[PDB]
Amino acid sequence: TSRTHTSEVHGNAEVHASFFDIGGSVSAGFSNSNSSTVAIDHSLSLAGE
Amino acid sequence: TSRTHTSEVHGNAEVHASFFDIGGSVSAGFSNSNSSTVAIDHSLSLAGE
Repeated sequence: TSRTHTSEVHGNAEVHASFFDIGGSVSAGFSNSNSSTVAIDHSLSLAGE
Repeated sequence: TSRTHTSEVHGNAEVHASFFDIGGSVSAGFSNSNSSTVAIDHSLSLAGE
């Protein structure tokens, strides 16, 4: 059984460069993520000797 | 055969600038998931002592 909790710190940038539209910025923030996982697995083996 | 659920509200913060008028944009997103993984495996080993 597995459960994942991750927060990713998201950062971008906003730069426009054209003939009549320019402007600069920088962004910052953090996200959230909560997971949950069950796992079922079996086996077999036959070993002669 | 495992099944992964991940429930997130990923919130990003973005501020955008222009030539005269500057605004911003934040947004978070709720969601669901059934990202399941199935597997099939075969093996073979020979030892000698």
